[PDB]
Amino acid sequence: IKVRENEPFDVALRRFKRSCEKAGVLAEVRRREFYEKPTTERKRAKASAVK
Amino acid sequence: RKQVSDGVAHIHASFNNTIVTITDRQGNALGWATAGGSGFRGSRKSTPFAAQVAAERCADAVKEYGIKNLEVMVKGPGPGRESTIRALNAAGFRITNITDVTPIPHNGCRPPKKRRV
Amino acid sequence: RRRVIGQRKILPDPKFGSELLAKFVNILMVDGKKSTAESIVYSALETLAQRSGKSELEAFEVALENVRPTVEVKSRRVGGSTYQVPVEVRPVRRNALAMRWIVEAARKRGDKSMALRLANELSDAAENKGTAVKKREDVHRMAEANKAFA
RNA sequence: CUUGAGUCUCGUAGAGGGGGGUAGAAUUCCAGGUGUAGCGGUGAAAUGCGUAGAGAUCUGGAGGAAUACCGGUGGCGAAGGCGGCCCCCUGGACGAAGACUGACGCUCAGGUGCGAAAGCGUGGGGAGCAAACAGGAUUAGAUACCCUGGUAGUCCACGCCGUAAACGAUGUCGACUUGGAGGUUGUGCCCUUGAGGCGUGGCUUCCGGAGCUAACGCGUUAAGUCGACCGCCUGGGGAGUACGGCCGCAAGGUUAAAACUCAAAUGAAUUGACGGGGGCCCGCACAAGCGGUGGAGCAUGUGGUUUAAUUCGAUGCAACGCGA
Ligand SMILES: [Mg+2]
Ligand SMILES: [Mg+2]
Ligand SMILES: [Mg+2]
Ligand SMILES: [Mg+2]
Ligand SMILES: [Mg+2]
Ligand SMILES: [Mg+2]
Ligand SMILES: [Mg+2]
Ligand SMILES: [Mg+2]
Ligand SMILES: [Mg+2]
Repeated sequence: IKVRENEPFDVALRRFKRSCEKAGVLAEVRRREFYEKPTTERKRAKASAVK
Repeated sequence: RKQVSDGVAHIHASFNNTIVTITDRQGNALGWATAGGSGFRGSRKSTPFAAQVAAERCADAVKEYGIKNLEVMVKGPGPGRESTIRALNAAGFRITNITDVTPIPHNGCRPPKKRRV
Repeated sequence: RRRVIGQRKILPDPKFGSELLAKFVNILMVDGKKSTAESIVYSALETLAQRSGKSELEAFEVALENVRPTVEVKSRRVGGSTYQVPVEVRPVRRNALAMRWIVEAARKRGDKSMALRLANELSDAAENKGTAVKKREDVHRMAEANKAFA
C-alpha cells in the first residue's frame, strides 16, 4: 500500500491500510493456521450473514 | 556528518515493542531508537506513547545529519504503528511518502500454534 | 449510583463569606466543632496576610495555586489488570483536593499549635515547598507516567 | 414396442485424477554494507540472542513448504478428498434437435478395489510448524496449560497399514405429495433493442404446509406416501474385552464370547438451581470521603486450657456486651 500525496498537508490517509491489508490479514495469521476450524467457524458466519 | 537532507524512516510496530530506524534512501542506517530502550519496559513499553518518545528520540540522533524530508516505511500491527509517524512529522520532518511494508505471504509458511488459554 | 442533584450547598465564610473558604474551614473542623475550627482558620489566615501583606483570599488563593492539581489517575479493574488510567480533575473538585491536602499536610508539620502550623504550610505552598505541593506533584507524576493509557 | 438403461452428435461448467514444468509473496539460513545497545518474550518474568556487534535496515545468494486476493450460502468427486498459472495424458456429470440399440434393468452375501490423519519399511528431502526431549516460568505441587529451543514427523518416490465423531451420526434404485425466498450451471422465447423479463432441465442453500415423530425436529434433496434388494439392532456393566481363526514388518485390524453383577442404562423435552455464560438493574456493595477495628492498658463475651466444679444453651454471613 503506497501513499505519496503532493502538497504538504500531513494527512495520514490510513484508509488504504485499513481497507484490506494490515490488521485483519496479520491478526488472522498471528496464531496457528486453522485446518478444520476454517471450513466451519468461518462458514458459520453465513449462518449469521443470512439473517 | 554527511548531510543527507532526506532519507527514510522504518517502524517495527511489533505487538510487544516498537523501534524506529532512520536511514538514507539507500538503506544504510543513520540512527535508530526503540520503545524498550526509551525507558519503560514490558507492560509499559508496548503502548502507543512508547513509540512516540522513541521516534522523537531517533531524530535527536540523526537530525544531526541535516535531514529535511523523509519517507515512512511502516510494517506490523500493534501500537506505535501510527503514533511513531505523527511524532516524526511533528518534529519538523518534511514527510513525503507513507507506505506499508508489513509482510503478507500469499499462503506460505505455517504459523505457530502458540497461545492456548 | 442513581441519585444526581448537584452538591450540598454550604453557608459562606462568617468573616469574608466565601464558599471555597467556607468549605476549607470545614475540612479542618474536627469532632463537629465548627467553633474551634473557625478560630484556627482565622488565627492562621490572618497571620498569612500579616506577612504576605496581601488580602487573606488572594494570599490563601496563591497557596492553592500550587497545591492545586489538575490530573489524576482512576483505577479501573479490567480483566484482572488494575490499570491506573489518568484523567483531568474538574474545577469544583480540584480546589477541594488542594484544601484537603493543605490541611492534612499542615496537621503533620508537628509544630507547636495547629493555628500557626496551618499558616506555615499555607506560606510554603505559595511557592512549592511544604508537603502540600509535594503530594500535588506526585499526583501528576503518577499520571503521564501512565499517559500510555491516557 | 419404447417410456427404463445404454450408444452416437454437438455443446457446458468444474479445486475430478495421474505426470511434468513454472511464478510471486513470505519465513529461515549464509555472505557483505550501514548502524549501536539493546532485542526477544510474558500477565509479569526468566531461559535465549547481543559489544566475538544483535535487533533494525540494505544488497546478493541458498532452500523447503504452501499457494493472499478471486472465494461463495460456490464447484467437482463413490467415498476418503480436491484451490496459484501453463502443458501433456485421462474419468465422470448435465442440456439439447435429434439419431441409434431394444428391458441389455434395480439390488447385491462372499469377492475385488478405492481408504483422512497418525503410524511402519527402503531411499531422498528438510524452510516453517512440532509428539519426544531440554531449559525458563506459574503452582502447594505442575512429569500441563505459557515462554525458549527441538528430534521423529509433516514434504517426495515406492511398498504396507486399513482405522476416524470415515457424520446428513440418515444404504442404494425408482414413483407419487401444498408453497416461499435464494445460489450454480445448461437451454428455449421474448423491439433481447435492456441491466434484461418470461419459461424449462441438472445440481444446491434456508423457511415451511399436510403428514410423520416420544420430543427435538424432518418436511418434494423427507425422517411424508409406496415398491425392490441389502446391511444392522434385541437392557447396562463386564467388552468391541478373552479365546480361537484370518490379516499385519510391527503398532495392531477384523470376526467375537462367557462368568460374575446391576434394576436400571438411555433419548427428548420440562421446572428450577448453578456457570470462573451473556444482557439489564438495584442495595454504604464498590467507587468518592469521614471516622474507626487490627498495635496499647482495661471491660466483656467465646474458644482453649485448668479445675472437684469452672451449670446449661447459642458457633459462617444468621454464635462470641448473645438467652443474662
Ligand atoms: Mg512449544
Ligand atoms: Mg500419512
Ligand atoms: Mg516414512
Ligand atoms: Mg455432488
Ligand atoms: Mg424445514
Ligand atoms: Mg438429557
Ligand atoms: Mg442508605
Ligand atoms: Mg470504601
Ligand atoms: Mg482510614
